[PDB]
Amino acid sequence: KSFDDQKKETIQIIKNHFQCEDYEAEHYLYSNAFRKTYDISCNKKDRRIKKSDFVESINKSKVLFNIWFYQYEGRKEYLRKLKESFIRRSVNTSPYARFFILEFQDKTDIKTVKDCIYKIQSNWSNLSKRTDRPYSPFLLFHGTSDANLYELKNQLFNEDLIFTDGYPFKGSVFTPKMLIEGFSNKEIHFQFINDIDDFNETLNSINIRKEVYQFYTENCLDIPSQLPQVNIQVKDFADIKEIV
Amino acid sequence: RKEYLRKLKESFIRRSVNTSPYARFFILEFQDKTDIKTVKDCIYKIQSNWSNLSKRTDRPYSPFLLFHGTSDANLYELKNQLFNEDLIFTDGYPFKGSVFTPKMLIEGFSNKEIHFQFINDIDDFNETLNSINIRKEVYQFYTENCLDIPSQLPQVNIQVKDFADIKEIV
Amino acid sequence: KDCIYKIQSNWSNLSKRTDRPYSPFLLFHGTSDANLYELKNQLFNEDLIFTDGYPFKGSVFTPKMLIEGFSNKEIHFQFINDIDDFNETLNSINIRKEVYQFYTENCLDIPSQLPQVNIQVKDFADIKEIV
Amino acid sequence: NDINAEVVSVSPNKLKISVDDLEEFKIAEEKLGVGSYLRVSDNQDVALLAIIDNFSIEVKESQKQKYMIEASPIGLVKNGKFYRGGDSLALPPKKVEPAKLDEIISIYSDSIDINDRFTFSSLSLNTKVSVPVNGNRFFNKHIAIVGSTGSGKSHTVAKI
Amino acid sequence: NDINAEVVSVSPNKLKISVDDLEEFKIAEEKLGVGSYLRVSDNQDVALLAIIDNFSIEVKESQKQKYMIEASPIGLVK
Ligand SMILES: Nc1ncnc2c1ncn2[C@@H]1O[C@H](COP(=O)(O)OP(=O)(O)O)[C@@H](O)[C@H]1O
Ligand SMILES: [Mg+2]
Repeated sequence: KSFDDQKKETIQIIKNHFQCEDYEAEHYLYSNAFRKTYDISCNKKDRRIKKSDFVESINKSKVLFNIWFYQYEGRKEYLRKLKESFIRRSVNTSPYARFFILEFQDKTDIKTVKDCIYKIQSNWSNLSKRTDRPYSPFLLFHGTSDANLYELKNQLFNEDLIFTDGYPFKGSVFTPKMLIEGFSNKEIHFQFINDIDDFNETLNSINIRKEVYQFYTENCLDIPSQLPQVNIQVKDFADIKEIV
Repeated sequence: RKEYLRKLKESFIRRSVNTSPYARFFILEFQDKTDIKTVKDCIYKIQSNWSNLSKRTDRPYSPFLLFHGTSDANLYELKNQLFNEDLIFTDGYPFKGSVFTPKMLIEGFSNKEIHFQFINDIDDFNETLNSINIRKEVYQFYTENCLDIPSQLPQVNIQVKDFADIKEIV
Repeated sequence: KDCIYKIQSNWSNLSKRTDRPYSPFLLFHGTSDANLYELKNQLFNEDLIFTDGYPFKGSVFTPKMLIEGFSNKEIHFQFINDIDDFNETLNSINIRKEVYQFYTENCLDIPSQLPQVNIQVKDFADIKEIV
Repeated sequence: NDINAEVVSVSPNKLKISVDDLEEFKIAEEKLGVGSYLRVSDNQDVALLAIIDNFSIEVKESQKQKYMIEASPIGLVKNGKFYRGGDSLALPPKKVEPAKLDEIISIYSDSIDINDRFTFSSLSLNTKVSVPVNGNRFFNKHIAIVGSTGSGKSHTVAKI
Repeated sequence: NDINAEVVSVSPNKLKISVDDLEEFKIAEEKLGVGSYLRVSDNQDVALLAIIDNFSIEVKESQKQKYMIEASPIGLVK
């Protein structure tokens, strides 16, 4: 019994276990179950685990990274199916309120972060002067120091990438209305959400369809479950550009 | 009282004469004894008189506002109130944690949707001074403390009893 | 009504040439609801269209009806029934507000955050040509 | 950027495209000619492809350079895989770029199997992409090679 | 309302339909194409069914999107 014949039976057994749809079982349940089985097989203190608690620990809206497929089909192909699993697009992209939450650490410099914002802004925005429903992405960054966070925002404004954060002047309170109009503003390229308290306020001010695309490495943030979520582990910030 | 207010309006301001799109600077003395209410009435009188943002024009202009002598607690509170009454202003800080960008003061001067320009403190005022290229005039209005002005700029100094008489002169 | 018509004519711009119209807000106090409603009935019959945030019978106070009526050219002015509706529409209006008080004996209490003037008059008749 | 073009009106089988900036003049010379390929989308994974059928470049006294491109959709590209069919509709406006070499390669390298590929020519507007034909359907369905005298019809005949 | 389309001109065998909103982009892809079936009515009891023959979606600088659908009446649903 080789690896290729064991591939389709492990996919098929998890399909009717959760009674889910087609492409969830390929990457959202199988790759999640492969890590937690390996996380307890390599554990030298506990190996005998009942499968009753294995079901609930797997069924979370989280897509974790595993080293073994990244070595198998490589970085050109592992990120390729990650684009077609949860980042599917059509020709006509509807003007939805798309929220992009990316993990910023001190190990990743500004330069590997900046073109990811350029990748998100170019692919998920239509600031054409001819359209009537313009849309711009929402950007969230977390896990970084405020000095490094303001350092990134300063250099974005110097190369003509105009954004808003709900702070139109120095000393302003957080007004989410300027975030709302910047979504429909053609001169505002994207929206920069500063904090979590900044984040939780602007869902309540949005009546249109909302979407969250989380791309993180270590720590996840508890986004409310009734929004559509895409939570994806990556190794470093360089992979996030190739998925969006 | 009435004859006092008539003299400084005619002598220094000349509201009807000056209609050219110049970068006019209004430096005001904000103190703790003056509440936010009478400050807002002056700012609305400055913006209505010394700006032209009508759609028929081709050379729009907006005044520059600077406040000194007050704390930052009520300076930001006045700024927060002024934004809520749809009096859109820029002060060189388009986002949180930004450095002072004078180019936002350059573009907001010619922007019709931007009613006036705020200046937080002294070194912000000195930095945009080298960023304006066109003719600038400073109309300093003060009660007890006067601010230094560069000697190469057209400056007027007007002394008032308190902040209430100020909107009458403007 | 002569004071209301003078306030409406002087302090509104409902012409079609402008792009930022405005209408005054009217408040009355010290009188009973019997003649306050009778005044409201007489104004509506003379094609002086107004609103008070009560678009239908048995309605909770809707401050956004005074918001649209401020910018509506077909609504000449905005009526306010009493103090409780006055403070409710105060927090709903974001733009600059001024209070103009014309009282003979009893003066209402205005919040101290608004630019307010108080005018003392001998009667109601001389209020008309002050505005 | 170098080119700023977008779709201003669509038809069942035709798109009107207006070029707004056209900063680099070398894009218009080879990549905006008649019969060239344009990428019509707002993202970089799913797009329409279009043959340029006609164009009209008007210039005048004070108004801007009126560059209009008439294009017809030939199919769909999804993650580098080309699908034939003009049934897909692009809602305007859609950002228009000349197609990169990988999409043009994927036009001819997808409908024909790798063992069935019979390459004897390359595309005229883009030399770097070779055009293979289905050598099965090339010879069963008979070949009619047509040209004027001195056009190279016999040189084409012998090269096949 | 996901769709807002409405007849603006009537011929003996032709209709002019103007789409005003187009909130859902998915309706235009597979339900507003040529040969699709349109329901022309002011109620949900009696209707006219139509074949879409032609369409044109123009966009310009300032004014709104002009989506014009050319259809022909093909029958009656009671
Ligand atoms: N693939 C090619 N690339 C460039 N030139 C070609 C090619 N094939 C033919 N020609 C040119 O076309 C010219 C005409 O020759 P040919 O087409 O054989 O004439 P005819 O079709 O009348 O017999 C030749 O002189 C040759 O240089
Ligand atoms: Mg020959």
